[PDB]
Amino acid sequence: MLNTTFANAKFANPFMNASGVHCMTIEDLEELKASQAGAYITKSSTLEKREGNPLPRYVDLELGSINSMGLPNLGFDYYLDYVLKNQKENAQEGPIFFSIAGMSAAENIAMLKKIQESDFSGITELNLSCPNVPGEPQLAYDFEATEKLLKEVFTFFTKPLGVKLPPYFDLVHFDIMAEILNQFPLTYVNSVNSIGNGLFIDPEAESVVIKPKDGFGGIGGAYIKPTALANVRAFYTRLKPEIQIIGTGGIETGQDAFEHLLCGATMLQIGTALHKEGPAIFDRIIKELEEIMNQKGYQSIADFHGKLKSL
Amino acid sequence: MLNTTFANAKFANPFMNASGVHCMTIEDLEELKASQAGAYITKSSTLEKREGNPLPRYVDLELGSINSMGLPNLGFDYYLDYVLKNQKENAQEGPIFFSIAGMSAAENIAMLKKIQESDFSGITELNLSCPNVPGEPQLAYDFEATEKLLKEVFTFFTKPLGVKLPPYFDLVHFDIMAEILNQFPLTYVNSVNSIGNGLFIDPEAESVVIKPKDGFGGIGGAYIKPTALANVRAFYTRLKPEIQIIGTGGIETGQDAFEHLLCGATMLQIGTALHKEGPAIFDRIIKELEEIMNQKGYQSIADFHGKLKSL
Ligand SMILES: Cc1cc2nc3c(=O)[nH]c(=O)nc-3n(C[C@H](O)[C@H](O)[C@H](O)COP(=O)(O)O)c2cc1C
Ligand SMILES: Cc1cc2nc3c(=O)[nH]c(=O)nc-3n(C[C@H](O)[C@H](O)[C@H](O)COP(=O)(O)O)c2cc1C
Ligand SMILES: [Mg+2]
Ligand SMILES: [Mg+2]
Repeated sequence: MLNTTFANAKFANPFMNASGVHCMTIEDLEELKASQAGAYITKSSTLEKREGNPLPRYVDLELGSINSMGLPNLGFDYYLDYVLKNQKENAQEGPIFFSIAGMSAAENIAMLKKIQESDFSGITELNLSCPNVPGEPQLAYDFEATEKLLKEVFTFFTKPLGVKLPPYFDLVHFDIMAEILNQFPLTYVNSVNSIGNGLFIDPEAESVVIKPKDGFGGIGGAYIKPTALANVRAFYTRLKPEIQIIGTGGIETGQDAFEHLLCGATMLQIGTALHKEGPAIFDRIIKELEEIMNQKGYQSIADFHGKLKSL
Repeated sequence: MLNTTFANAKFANPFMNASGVHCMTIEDLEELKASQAGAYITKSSTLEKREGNPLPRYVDLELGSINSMGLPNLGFDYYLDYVLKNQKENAQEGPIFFSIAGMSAAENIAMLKKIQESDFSGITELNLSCPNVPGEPQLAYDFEATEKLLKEVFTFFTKPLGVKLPPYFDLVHFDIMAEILNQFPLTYVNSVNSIGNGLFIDPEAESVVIKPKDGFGGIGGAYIKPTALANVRAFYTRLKPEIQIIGTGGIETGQDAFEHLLCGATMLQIGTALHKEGPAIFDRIIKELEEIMNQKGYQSIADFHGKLKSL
């Protein structure tokens, strides 16, 4: 009942891991492939392998999580080699997603050029919102810089491309971003990356709980669902139909998934909840969403996709 | 134990209501005066009385609240007359706070001029984050416009003035705002107003829960504490000491209060929790904070104010 069409491709269900979670190594990726996830995405990569920030850099919270990973990854070549080898096997229903988060525009352009030149037939996700890179301002909050980068990207990148965006909190910003994005042959927008630079404190120790950036880190989980849903919905009503949406943020139960789909998301990514539960979460959440649909008499996501009602 | 000095004034404790909550009418204000709150602030006013947005416009949530009130208020003159009359009575320890949220710069300047010319001896709070006039942004998200307005304000306003700010999520933005604010003789910064334009959905009815703006509203409560604490802390380490901070966001327990104070807040405002519990919350939270201090052997807020530790 969850069969989904996205980026002109067929997926068994809309669920995927969120980049950054359970996708660092080939072993992680293989575990996602073996799981019930409809699709999966690689850890955002940089040209060079990165160790990331000092530990502790991730902490589970009652209402979600806080992290300042620092883009730890095994390097662009590592992930490209994996997806290219995996592609030849045809042992998977649906293309693999490849995330890139260059440390500079030049780095992103370089990686996109390599992807374009390679035989990669999957989907690419350009991360314009990493809030845990020491000394690096979320690009998607700089509308001028974002438009400039995308214009250069589309002068040569012809393969499926989506952008991972930070959350917006003002309607005028959604209007501005939508206007910018609508001029490009983008495949999708993925809302949202973590609510940036939040803080969690241990009152007993009177200290922060993560080492990097004096304790400031990206917030995920239940804390951000209202923001995530709003971003998915705001873009759904502003983006041209050619640009689909991936909903990310606060997805833990079938109900959370249902809500994102009602807003207009086509694919759904799970970060914090997957980090805590492991790949078994996909089978659980799929069944929860199916139960919700059965109760409502729905046999397809199309029966409610984007049908959120206003009062 | 909780005696606090702020804006060169003495307060019995740091707790106050957050503007917008329990401060619409004279009766509301009198109830806050009768409560254990160390100080209180009036509902953000506009030159003319406003009915606000259509109902439902406020909804209690498990993790906080969502609202799109629409600035309902009894008008500038109503609040000015109240504060001017109570001022003469000298029946209160600590000045009253007066919030203004004009829908245009011209409106804010007009109200500030009236306050300046009046005999008002209290503290004024300029709201630069009420998600007010469509085609906006929240003024404080427009750094250029914010600096321009403040420059004009300080060419004539000599009375105590603080600014109510929206939450920021990127360190560069804190740097930019701090640079702007540090050039003025501002009394304080109040972080934060609601996380803007969030969405809450009733999965059963497949609809939003508030009538205005297709269900989009400001998020408050537990959802926003990480963001609130981060904003208080980020400004505490960037603002010149002359500009103090009022911490607002997710304060429900003595522990939440303790955390805000550890970050650097001097005064504390309660919104959502006060909306749900009523003025009795002040006595409860004061006792909770005092218990925390007693356990740690602290007899003054100075024993831990702004002492949040990094790892
Ligand atoms: C440990 C961790 C690492 C992350 N690293 C990335 C990353 O490399 N690339 C990216 O686009 N998002 C990254 N994110 C953000 C997630 O993809 C997701 O947008 C966020 O966690 C919001 O979803 P959630 O509420 O399900 O956690 C990371 C999140 C976590 C918790
Ligand atoms: C019903 C309601 C009305 C509000 N109206 C105002 C307002 O007029 N002026 C203002 O500065 N903030 C207003 N706010 C925001 C609060 O002052 C406060 O910044 C926010 O609720 C975050 O605090 P909390 O987590 O304790 O709710 C309002 C909040 C609520 C819940
Ligand atoms: Mg599988
Ligand atoms: Mg009193």
